Amino acid sequence: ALVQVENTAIKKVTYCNSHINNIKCSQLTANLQNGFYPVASSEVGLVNKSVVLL
Amino acid sequence: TNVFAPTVGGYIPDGFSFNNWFLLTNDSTFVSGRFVTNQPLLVN
Amino acid sequence: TNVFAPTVGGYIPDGFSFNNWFLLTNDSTFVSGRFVTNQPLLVNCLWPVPSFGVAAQEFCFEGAQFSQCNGVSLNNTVDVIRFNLNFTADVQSGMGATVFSLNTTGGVILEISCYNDTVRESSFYPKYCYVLYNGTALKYLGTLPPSVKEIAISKWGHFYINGYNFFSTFPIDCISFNLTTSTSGAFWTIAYTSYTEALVQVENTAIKKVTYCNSHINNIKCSQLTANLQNGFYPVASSEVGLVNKSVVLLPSFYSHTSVNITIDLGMKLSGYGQPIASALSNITLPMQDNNTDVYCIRSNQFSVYVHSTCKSSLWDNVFNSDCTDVLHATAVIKTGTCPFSFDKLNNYLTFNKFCLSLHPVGANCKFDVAARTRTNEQVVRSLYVIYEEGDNIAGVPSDNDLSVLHLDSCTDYNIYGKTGIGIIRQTNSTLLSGLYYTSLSGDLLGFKNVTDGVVYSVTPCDVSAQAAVIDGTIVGAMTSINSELLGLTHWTTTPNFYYYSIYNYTVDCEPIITYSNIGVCKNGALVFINVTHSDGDVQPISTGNVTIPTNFTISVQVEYIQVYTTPVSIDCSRYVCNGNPRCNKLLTQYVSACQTIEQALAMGARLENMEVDSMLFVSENALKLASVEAFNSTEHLDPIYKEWPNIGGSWLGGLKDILPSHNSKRKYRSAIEDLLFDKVVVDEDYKRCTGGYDIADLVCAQYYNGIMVLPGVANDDKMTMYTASLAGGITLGALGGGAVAIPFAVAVQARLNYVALQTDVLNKNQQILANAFNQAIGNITQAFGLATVAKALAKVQDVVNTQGQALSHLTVQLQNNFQAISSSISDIYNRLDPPSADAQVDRLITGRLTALNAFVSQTLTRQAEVRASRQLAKDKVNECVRSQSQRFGFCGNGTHLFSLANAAPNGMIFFHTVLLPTAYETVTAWSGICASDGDHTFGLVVKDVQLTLFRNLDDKFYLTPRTMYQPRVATISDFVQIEGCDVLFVNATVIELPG
Ligand SMILES: *[C@@H]1O[C@H](CO)[C@@H](O[C@@H]2O[C@H](CO)[C@@H](O[C@@H]3O[C@H](CO[C@H]4O[C@H](CO)[C@@H](O)[C@H](O)[C@@H]4O)[C@@H](O)[C@H](O[C@H]4O[C@H](CO)[C@@H](O)[C@H](O)[C@@H]4O)[C@@H]3O)[C@H](O)[C@H]2NC(C)=O)[C@H](O)[C@H]1NC(C)=O
Ligand SMILES: *[C@@H]1O[C@H](CO)[C@@H](O[C@@H]2O[C@H](CO)[C@@H](O[C@@H]3O[C@H](CO)[C@@H](O)[C@H](O[C@H]4O[C@H](CO)[C@@H](O)[C@H](O)[C@@H]4O)[C@@H]3O)[C@H](O)[C@H]2NC(C)=O)[C@H](O)[C@H]1NC(C)=O
Ligand SMILES: *[C@@H]1O[C@H](CO)[C@@H](O[C@@H]2O[C@H](CO)[C@@H](O[C@@H]3O[C@H](CO)[C@@H](O)[C@H](O[C@H]4O[C@H](CO)[C@@H](O)[C@H](O)[C@@H]4O)[C@@H]3O)[C@H](O)[C@H]2NC(C)=O)[C@H](O)[C@H]1NC(C)=O
Ligand SMILES: *[C@@H]1O[C@H](CO)[C@@H](O[C@@H]2O[C@H](CO)[C@@H](O[C@@H]3O[C@H](CO)[C@@H](O)[C@H](O)[C@@H]3O)[C@H](O)[C@H]2NC(C)=O)[C@H](O)[C@H]1NC(C)=O
Ligand SMILES: *[C@@H]1O[C@H](CO)[C@@H](O[C@@H]2O[C@H](CO)[C@@H](O[C@@H]3O[C@H](CO)[C@@H](O)[C@H](O)[C@@H]3O)[C@H](O)[C@H]2NC(C)=O)[C@H](O)[C@H]1NC(C)=O
Ligand SMILES: *[C@@H]1O[C@H](CO)[C@@H](O[C@@H]2O[C@H](CO)[C@@H](O)[C@H](O)[C@H]2NC(C)=O)[C@H](O)[C@H]1NC(C)=O
Ligand SMILES: *[C@@H]1O[C@H](CO)[C@@H](O[C@@H]2O[C@H](CO)[C@@H](O)[C@H](O)[C@H]2NC(C)=O)[C@H](O)[C@H]1NC(C)=O
Ligand SMILES: *[C@@H]1O[C@H](CO)[C@@H](O[C@@H]2O[C@H](CO)[C@@H](O)[C@H](O)[C@H]2NC(C)=O)[C@H](O)[C@H]1NC(C)=O
Ligand SMILES: *[C@@H]1O[C@H](CO)[C@@H](O[C@@H]2O[C@H](CO)[C@@H](O)[C@H](O)[C@H]2NC(C)=O)[C@H](O)[C@H]1NC(C)=O
Ligand SMILES: *[C@@H]1O[C@H](CO)[C@@H](O[C@@H]2O[C@H](CO)[C@@H](O)[C@H](O)[C@H]2NC(C)=O)[C@H](O)[C@H]1NC(C)=O
Ligand SMILES: *[C@@H]1O[C@H](CO)[C@@H](O[C@@H]2O[C@H](CO)[C@@H](O)[C@H](O)[C@H]2NC(C)=O)[C@H](O)[C@H]1NC(C)=O
Ligand SMILES: *[C@@H]1O[C@H](CO)[C@@H](O[C@@H]2O[C@H](CO)[C@@H](O)[C@H](O)[C@H]2NC(C)=O)[C@H](O)[C@H]1NC(C)=O
Ligand SMILES: *[C@@H]1O[C@H](CO)[C@@H](O[C@@H]2O[C@H](CO)[C@@H](O)[C@H](O)[C@H]2NC(C)=O)[C@H](O)[C@H]1NC(C)=O
Ligand SMILES: *[C@@H]1O[C@H](CO)[C@@H](O[C@@H]2O[C@H](CO)[C@@H](O)[C@H](O)[C@H]2NC(C)=O)[C@H](O)[C@H]1NC(C)=O
Ligand SMILES: CCCCCC/C=C\CCCCCCCC(=O)O
Ligand SMILES: CCCCCC/C=C\CCCCCCCC(=O)O
Ligand SMILES: CCCCCC/C=C\CCCCCCCC(=O)O
Ligand SMILES: *[C@@H]1O[C@H](CO)[C@@H](O)[C@H](O)[C@H]1NC(C)=O
Ligand SMILES: *[C@@H]1O[C@H](CO)[C@@H](O)[C@H](O)[C@H]1NC(C)=O
Ligand SMILES: *[C@@H]1O[C@H](CO)[C@@H](O)[C@H](O)[C@H]1NC(C)=O
Ligand SMILES: *[C@@H]1O[C@H](CO)[C@@H](O)[C@H](O)[C@H]1NC(C)=O
Ligand SMILES: *[C@@H]1O[C@H](CO)[C@@H](O)[C@H](O)[C@H]1NC(C)=O
Ligand SMILES: *[C@@H]1O[C@H](CO)[C@@H](O)[C@H](O)[C@H]1NC(C)=O
Repeated sequence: ALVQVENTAIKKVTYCNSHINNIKCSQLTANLQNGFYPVASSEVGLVNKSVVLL
Repeated sequence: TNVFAPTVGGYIPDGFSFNNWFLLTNDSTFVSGRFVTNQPLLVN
Repeated sequence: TNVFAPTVGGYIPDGFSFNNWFLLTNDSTFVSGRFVTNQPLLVNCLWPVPSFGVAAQEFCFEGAQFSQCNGVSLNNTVDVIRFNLNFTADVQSGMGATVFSLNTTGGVILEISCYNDTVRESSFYPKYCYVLYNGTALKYLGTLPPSVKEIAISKWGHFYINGYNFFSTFPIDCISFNLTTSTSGAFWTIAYTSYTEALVQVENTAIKKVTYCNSHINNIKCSQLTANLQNGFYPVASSEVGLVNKSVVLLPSFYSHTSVNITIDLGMKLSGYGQPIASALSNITLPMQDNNTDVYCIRSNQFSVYVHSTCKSSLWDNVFNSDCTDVLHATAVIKTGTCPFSFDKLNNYLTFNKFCLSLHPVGANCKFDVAARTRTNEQVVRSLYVIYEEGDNIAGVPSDNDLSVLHLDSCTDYNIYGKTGIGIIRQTNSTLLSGLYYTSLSGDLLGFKNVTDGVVYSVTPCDVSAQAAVIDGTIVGAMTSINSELLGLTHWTTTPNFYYYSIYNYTVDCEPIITYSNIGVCKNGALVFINVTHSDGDVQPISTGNVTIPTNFTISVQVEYIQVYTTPVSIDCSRYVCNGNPRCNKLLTQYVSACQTIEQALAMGARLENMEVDSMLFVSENALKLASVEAFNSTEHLDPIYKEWPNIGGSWLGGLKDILPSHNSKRKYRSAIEDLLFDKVVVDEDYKRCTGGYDIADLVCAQYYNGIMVLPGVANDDKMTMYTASLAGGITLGALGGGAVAIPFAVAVQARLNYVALQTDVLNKNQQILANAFNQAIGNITQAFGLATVAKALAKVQDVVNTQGQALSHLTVQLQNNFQAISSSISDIYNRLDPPSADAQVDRLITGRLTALNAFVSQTLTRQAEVRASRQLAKDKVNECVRSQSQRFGFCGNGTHLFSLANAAPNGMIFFHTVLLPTAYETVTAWSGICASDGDHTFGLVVKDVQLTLFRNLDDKFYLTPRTMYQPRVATISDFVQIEGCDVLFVNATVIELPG
């Protein structure tokens, strides 16, 4: 999560649980200015294995 | 108030005050700023 | 003279010549330059020895016993003894062949004896010099060269002859000598000296000036690598911290202490050459734990470590049954080895979660080195392995006893929760609800919390950075953040941003010498406020009511410097990366692409700037014929219709003689200001001399040897000089298509004045005032070059030259980087390793040098782009201020531009802009128009030229004047435009009283 701290005290906790929240956590801010942001198309997991040898 | 109701997935509502909640550390304590951290904040 | 009298503290006077004094080195000798070095130049006592005199003494270094000292004699220990005499073959010794008798540690006596015949090794008796131990030749030193001028002997056994350490003996306790000479002029000196830090200037391997860093101003001089400091601000430290208490803060714990004693039994033998050899059969005993004495783990909360050593002797049979004698006596020590901590620092409040000492290598994180230290050497005999885990449960303490001691409101060395430093610890009122301690972004401790009551303490540095103001080589003030005295200053004043200490009497109207922003420092140290510049204001295009027009004009000259070109460099990438080594070239054949990219970038940059510069410069033959002081001082080229004028220069020549080229110049077409700027701010570009080998190569030849070629630039300077001369001479060229017909400079100035404003006073003209103002301004500028604009121009040229030099200096010095290799020399690597092992070493050097070249190329390209923009600005300035008069307001300097001249400067040019400065205003009643009435027909008249102001004279006649200069003229009907309506601000008039 992205946590804001003032005088060693938590003020705001943004969880990186959605795509927009992922962008917010990547930009280190919970208020995003209008614009274009680089992201990943998707996430890869649980794939098969291929082995090719001589 | 110190009592909050966890949303779906166990996330603290944005209206909380964190009066008795701190950041866990093994070193020095951040005084001010914004940090992306892995903290025990998923309230089951 | 060779005799000097030491000042207070033992410092050599500034008037010395250092005829027989050299810099001591273990390597190569600096040929020229300034260096901050720790050298034995603190003269405690100087014994002068006259001609035919005898100097006989036995000196112990821990015994400042002295015989004769011309001057005060110090009471400190002596480190080096120097004999400054011509040690030729005509110097007699009272001990016979022996010149020096050395008593070393342990009572061993060594002699330095010269003989007239060669002595074989381990035997007994042009001069051949030897080191004798017991009457036998131990070391051959060589024949005495004819040019020995100083012999320096250090207490650690090193001998320096003419500055170079040629041999080292054992550490010496006492030195007996007995010398006499007759050809040593009048006096030769024996100096007892101690090491000190100083800035030394060296020219041709000879000392010229020694500045000791013994005062605050001398500290600044040593920091700036110069003994002449320019006026300005320099960063310094507020004070120095020493002899402070210690504070330790740790988490609460039980107090149980364990003493760990390591017993080391060393075995020693005598080798065949008499050297004490420590046996590997030495034994290590740890405290007993679980029936074992080979592994010991700390099981308490606090511990201390101690070592006990015993010594035994053997007879080459490993049977230790005797007691170590004086030669074979050794003491056991423990050295760091590969561990991240030292054994002697374990009792320095180091914290662990687990700490075990073992005699077996398995499972160990690191190992210590157990060594035996003799009177001469130190030999490793065993290994003690350490298994440790980082944490805070177990702490090493100096001794058995609360460990929490805190000193407040004073400088102290603190160890708080594992963080160590020097600082002042204070108690604050703040309440931070989280954490134990706090650090800054750089990792420095800022505050910590007491775990008993929750009080937060802050930590600040003991000393802070300050700014010292230096004017005329003395400290007159200091800006600081602490209200404490510093740098010898006592009086102080308070500023909203800092404290200012000064030599001025603080419980001011003065001209500030050094200024920044709104802060100024005067010569007497007073602090003054610098406000923004004030001016009367800009003339407004108003033609209604009472308006002011500038009338009385003087001449102001403003100087501006603009850079036009850089100093281009060609680099041979292969020669820079590989110093001609064929194997390195074969390796670099795999990186050839990087070298190609570097060369292509540099060559393209140079070609583009040459193309840019080529299209900018031009000359005219007829203009160059008139461009000289001699031509302006004669009437040979004047048109016969100017017979009244004595010459071209006229009254302006007094100012033009410093700008135009003259025959009294070092180079062709060179003027006085150009010579001053090329000599007061700034060599040989012949490459044929570098390969001659007739002397030691200089910096430029060495850089060439490294593959760094500075391209020719004298031609560009000559082209710029001829360009500026032709521009200056074209002002007075009457016609273009024929010969060199000239007009007086006054006529050209009058044409420029008419361009500024149409001159209506043909008879009463005063150009003498303008010429005198111009002459005085040029004289002041010339004096200043050998006036803020002149200072700014000088600073700009100096900065350009310094940056250009440093860019190449950094690249050249990058060749001594090892880049994590055994050596920075490729030939050295290939002379010590097999090619398979040497290629890996050479690869690192190749990569590092390629990275350095890439950085240099990037910086060069950025500089070139900046200079390209500057060159565009300079071209605009030449076109719109020198070759014409620009209509742009304020472009050619502050004021009404009249004309500009140009001269060549290092890497660019300087412009003299001549402007009109008003000294008075005329007030007139201006009208925006005339409402003319002719009975029933009423119509308005407006001024056709919007840049003219219409007013009325005393005789009720309408006049027009420009607003740049007050040049009134009678208005005519052709100067007006007729319109239907009238404005309220118009002046009423009849048809009879209209102009024209
Ligand atoms: C661009 O170029 C213009 C000139 O073309 C500069 O303008 C001049 O700037 C100077 C400096 O500010 C001005 O000079 C000052 O004028 C003040 C007014 O003078 C009164 O007294 C004189 C007496 O002879 C009268 O003639 C005048 O009418 C006024 O009644 C002076 O008070 C100033 O005195 C300075 O020296 C004294 C003695 O040390 C100090 O006590 C003062 O504090 C002060 O430092 C000063 O002489 C000048 O008037 C301006 N001229 C014009 C035409 O505007 C611009 O400043 C320059 N711009 C830049 C950015 O450089
Ligand atoms: C201060 O330092 C201590 C160590 O000195 C550190 O404690 C560490 O905590 C992490 C968790 O935050 C532990 O990591 C785990 O490792 C075990 C292996 O023994 C794994 O099984 C765990 O993984 C699973 O569990 C997670 C929780 O359910 C899942 O999210 C995860 O996907 C896996 O399913 C886990 O990664 C680690 O072992 C200790 N280290 C120790 C005990 O030495 C502590 O976090 C530090 N405190 C800080 C940084 O605030
Ligand atoms: C050439 O290299 C040699 C070494 O091969 C080098 O000799 C070194 O000289 C320095 C002094 O210049 C010696 O350093 C000393 O170390 C001893 C420990 O044995 C210290 O006790 C000394 O410190 C005290 O003494 C100083 C003088 O009174 C004080 O100023 C100081 O504050 C201390 O009180 C001292 O630091 C060093 O041991 C030798 N090295 C040896 C003998 O191996 C020599 O300097 C080099 N020559 C150059 C660089 O011109
Ligand atoms: C490049 O062009 C410049 C400018 O046109 C040339 O300058 C000219 O140089 C010559 C040779 O020095 C000068 O002629 C000689 O001058 C001396 C003066 O003492 C005199 O003794 C000779 O009778 C002769 O006139 C010439 O005046 C000069 N021209 C100008 C306009 O200043 C320059 O030579 C050219 N360079 C080359 C390599 O061609
Ligand atoms: C730098 O510029 C200043 C500008 O003032 C020059 O000072 C001026 O110099 C001239 C020529 O020497 C002085 O003229 C003389 O004035 C006296 C007094 O009226 C008179 O008796 C002489 O017959 C002569 O006319 C002028 O007064 C003087 N001005 C001031 C204010 O001092 C100075 O010379 C320039 N410096 C250089 C190196 O050119
Ligand atoms: C230093 O050497 C000189 C000679 O250069 C020594 O003076 C000699 O002393 C011996 C012994 O008394 C005499 O027999 C000689 O006649 C002396 N020679 C001269 C020329 O005077 C002197 O003693 C030595 N000084 C010492 C060792 O301190
Ligand atoms: C060389 O120095 C040694 C060590 O200082 C001198 O030997 C000392 O001589 C004095 C004479 O009174 C004795 O008291 C010391 O006990 C001796 N020290 C040792 C370790 O034996 C020796 O005399 C010197 N040699 C000379 C000056 O020629
Ligand atoms: C060593 O000899 C040199 C000459 O070889 C002496 O230096 C010369 O001193 C005389 C007398 O003052 C000067 O006239 C010469 O110009 C000097 N020559 C130079 C500086 O090269 C030097 O004084 C002698 N040194 C000692 C200690 O006697
Ligand atoms: C270190 O300890 C070993 C083992 O006790 C010692 O070696 C023994 O020395 C004694 C006395 O000379 C001999 O009788 C034994 O035969 C030796 N044993 C072995 C295995 O060689 C050794 O002397 C000690 N080293 C010291 C004290 O420096
Ligand atoms: C942390 O605070 C405690 C509590 O104030 C300090 O302990 C006090 O020490 C003073 C001076 O010796 C005693 O007079 C008090 O009685 C103590 N109070 C207690 C024990 O409750 C302690 O010194 C502080 N720690 C540091 C490192 O300053
Ligand atoms: C412009 O200034 C002039 C003076 O330079 C002013 O004329 C004077 O005005 C005063 C005030 O009314 C009279 O007492 C004087 O007799 C006038 N002098 C002359 C010679 O006429 C004039 O009023 C100003 N003009 C404006 C438009 O403000
Ligand atoms: C311009 O030429 C004149 C005339 O030759 C120079 O004035 C002469 O200067 C010399 C010294 O160089 C004096 O001895 C003469 O008496 C001067 N003659 C006069 C004043 O008639 C003048 O210096 C030259 N100006 C320059 C070169 O700027
Ligand atoms: C411009 O300068 C001229 C020349 O100095 C000034 O005219 C002189 O001013 C002085 C000082 O008041 C008088 O004594 C003279 O009688 C004036 N001479 C003439 C011919 O008028 C003039 O005042 C200045 N201009 C302004 C607007 O102040
Ligand atoms: C020029 O003359 C005209 C015409 O008389 C003036 O305009 C008059 O202004 C007064 C006030 O000053 C008004 O009461 C009248 O009604 C205006 N008359 C008209 C016909 O509009 C004007 O003021 C005069 N201008 C100057 C500068 O004196
Ligand atoms: C798959 C790649 C597609 C590329 C499409 C490019 C479209 C948008 C990129 C905009 C980036 C320009 C910088 C401005 C970013 C901003 O406004 O915050
Ligand atoms: C405790 C900090 C106080 C800061 C006060 C700043 C005053 C002077 C700094 C001047 C530095 C500007 C650069 C120019 C230096 C120079 O002229 O040599
Ligand atoms: C399980 C019962 C409580 C645990 C007791 C631990 C003992 C000492 C506490 C040490 C930590 C002190 C932290 C300071 C807290 C603060 O003042 O903000
Ligand atoms: C892996 O391959 C199998 C068939 O061999 C397929 O059924 C399965 O979906 C694959 N898994 C993936 C793509 O994650
Ligand atoms: C050295 O001098 C001695 C004494 O005069 C002499 O006997 C000897 O032959 C000399 N040696 C040489 C090589 O000249
Ligand atoms: C030194 O030489 C002398 C003279 O031969 C001899 O008696 C003495 O034993 C020697 N000393 C040493 C330590 O060899
Ligand atoms: C250390 O503290 C003692 C008192 O415990 C004090 O007398 C002494 O001056 C201090 N030393 C310093 C500040 O250097
Ligand atoms: C360890 O050595 C110390 C001295 O350093 C001594 O006082 C102590 O008694 C020793 N402990 C033992 C031998 O257990
Ligand atoms: C500074 O001036 C005061 C009076 O303002 C005077 O008493 C004092 O002695 C002076 N201090 C010096 C000159 O150091």
